[PDB]
Amino acid sequence: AIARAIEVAREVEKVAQRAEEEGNPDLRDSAKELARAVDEAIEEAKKQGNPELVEWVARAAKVAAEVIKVAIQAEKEGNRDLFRAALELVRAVIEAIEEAVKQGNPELVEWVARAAKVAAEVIKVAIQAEKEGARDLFRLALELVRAVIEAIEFAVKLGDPEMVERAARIAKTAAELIKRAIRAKKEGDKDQEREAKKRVTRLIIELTLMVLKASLDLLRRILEELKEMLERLEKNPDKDVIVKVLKVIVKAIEASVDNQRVSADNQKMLAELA
Amino acid sequence: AIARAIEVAREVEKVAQRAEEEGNPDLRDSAKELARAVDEAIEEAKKQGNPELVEWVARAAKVAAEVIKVAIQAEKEGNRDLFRAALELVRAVIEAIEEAVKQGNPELVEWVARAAKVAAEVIKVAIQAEKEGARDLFRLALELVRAVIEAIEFAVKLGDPEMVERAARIAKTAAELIKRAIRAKKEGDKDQEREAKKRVTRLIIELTLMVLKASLDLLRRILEELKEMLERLEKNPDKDVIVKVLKVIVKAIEASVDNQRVSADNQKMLAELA
Amino acid sequence: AIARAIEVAREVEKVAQRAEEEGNPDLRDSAKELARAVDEAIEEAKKQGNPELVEWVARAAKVAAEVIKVAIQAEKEGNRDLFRAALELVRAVIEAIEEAVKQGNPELVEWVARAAKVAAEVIKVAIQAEKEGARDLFRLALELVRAVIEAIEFAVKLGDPEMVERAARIAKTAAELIKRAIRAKKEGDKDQEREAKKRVTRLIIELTLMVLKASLDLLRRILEELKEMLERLEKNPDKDVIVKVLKVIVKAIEASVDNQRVSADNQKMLAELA
Repeated sequence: AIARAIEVAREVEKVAQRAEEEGNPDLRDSAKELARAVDEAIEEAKKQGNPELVEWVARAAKVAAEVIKVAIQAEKEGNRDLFRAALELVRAVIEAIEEAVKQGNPELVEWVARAAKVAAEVIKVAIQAEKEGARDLFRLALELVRAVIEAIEFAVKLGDPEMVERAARIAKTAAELIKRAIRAKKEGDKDQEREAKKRVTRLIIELTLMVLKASLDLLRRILEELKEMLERLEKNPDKDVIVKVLKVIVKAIEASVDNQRVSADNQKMLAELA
Repeated sequence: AIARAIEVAREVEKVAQRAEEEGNPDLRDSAKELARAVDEAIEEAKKQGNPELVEWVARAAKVAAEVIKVAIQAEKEGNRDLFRAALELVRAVIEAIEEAVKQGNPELVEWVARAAKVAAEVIKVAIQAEKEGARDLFRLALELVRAVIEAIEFAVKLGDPEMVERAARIAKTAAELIKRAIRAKKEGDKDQEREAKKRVTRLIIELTLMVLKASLDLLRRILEELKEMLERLEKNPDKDVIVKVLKVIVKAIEASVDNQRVSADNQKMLAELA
Repeated sequence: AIARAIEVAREVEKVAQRAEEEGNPDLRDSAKELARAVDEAIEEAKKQGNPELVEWVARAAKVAAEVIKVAIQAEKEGNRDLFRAALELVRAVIEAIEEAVKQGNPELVEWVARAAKVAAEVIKVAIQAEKEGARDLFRLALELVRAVIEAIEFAVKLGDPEMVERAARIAKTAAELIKRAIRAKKEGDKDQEREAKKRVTRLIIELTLMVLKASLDLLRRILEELKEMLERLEKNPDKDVIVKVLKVIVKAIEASVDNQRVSADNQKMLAELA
């Protein structure tokens, strides 16, 4: 199809950007996984049948190619922390697209592509905080991109596209508030700049709260899976059944550690807010 | 006794309110469980012997009957979220009374009846926020009733009547501050209204903090029960002993998930406060 | 050596202070464990060989002797809560020194001695809040010492001396801000006093956040130890292997309960801040 042709062209551009950074192998490592994931995504999409799913994978991969170009720029100039944030966004989009396509959602991959483009804009706003001296605003943008990454990863687990949409609209609203805070910082008026930056911190907290409740909903589902295996264990206390229960117990620990990790970062945002 | 007679009369009023809402079966489902629980409570009380316990179950059941009348009103008018909050309070009082009577506490059921009447007043204040346009104040009242429900449920687990008393005095003090915030909103003076609403949010946080520490005290007791079964396991690594340990491990997970659930809701109150 | 001689003299002073409080047995219980721990520490240090480790154990034990003298003073005068805070600091320094010496760190014991002396200064500032009427400032100092105790205990687990140094510099900066808040409270100017006390609360939160992330790093290491034993269990689902996995699962629960305990106390600091 015509949409499949612009994907091959997008794939060709990705191959060029993958071969462009022959000097840095670490980014080229994740740059090749994006070529592998998209190839798997397109072949998995044509197996599924939905052509709408084939189009939204392209737009997200088109955004991921530009984020890779930011990862190349992040080495020579900008913070090295920005490079890791660019790579974290790349691997997050790769894993989010794969699982969302394996789930067979034509709408979840859409908002994943929508949120990835919005998160790409926030990274661009972070660069204005580097040229125009604003390391504090540079953190807010990196903290916001971090909150979007956690929102996308957990919403793909839930398979809820509405959560990705609501996380993208709050992120896009916060990005324009950082742009207004940058235009403020340029034009003085720090009574407006400080109120805009606290509005952004409020929106970063509003995102991490939705991520915390989503991780809590996953912790409930694992709890029910653990309850049904206990009621199974009371019937047949076998040797292999206990091994499976131990595996599910550790799976619940992984989700609780991530839930305590989000609340640990969300609690620092409140200390910055107040 | 004379006190037992006003309980039968209170039981007759409950039967009438249970039969009044013949149209809605879902509320009638929980309305009949209250008739079953009180009957069990009165028969359990006369088996225990203490007549003071028989009186405080009546006053709480008299309050629960009026909350049911609010649940009937909450369908045709008011928020549907208010109906679920009314039902949540009913099932919470039912389970709190049962466990507190099975524990044999003549003082815990008292403050449970005291806190249930105070929580009923807060629901009444929420209705003033519906007529007098105040959806923000409507949340604060529903958030406050939610904090009282968690405070009563965990304090009945601890069997601590002093915690219920202190949660009821903070809730009654906060309710009068919402009334003052409503009388403020009526008479302008939003410098006083905004300070009264933030005083309420501070008290809602002060309650959820006491609920979080109480759930943490329960998490310690389960930890000691898990330690004593490990030291038992080192003596006899049997097949059935491991099954009991797995059950206690999941019981600790249920308490930790609830503790992370309270802190997740308590953290949103801080975002609203600051 | 000459340094070993001032340790024997310091040990003699500790024996005198241990025998001075013959009336109170509970403090004498922990006072004798300090004599046992230092004796073990000096003998363990001469076995290790490093003479620098022998010197820093003395300075921390010299500070711990003065904290014991505060524990004696805390009975007849001052809050009884201050006595428990003094004992908590003593047992924390005892266990921190022991583990840090068994780990063989000549630099971790240094900053443990540095942080113990800084924490001793904060306790002295708490006494000024008792004479000069300031129970609110008395809590801030006791809350700050509590945050230092948690910071030292978890950093000794990590074996990270840089964390102890950064926790000591924030604690010393906060202590001078409480001194400035006390000199403010004396000389009126509550616009400066209230801003200094909120600066201290911000620094107390900044410490507990570093303690929360450190406890989260320990929770990751236990997670990897639990993953490697699962992959071991898939190879050999034995009887004794499951027992060891159950022990590691409970070890992870102990770390998660402590992590939820720190966040529970850190969340009350935000309610006091905002």
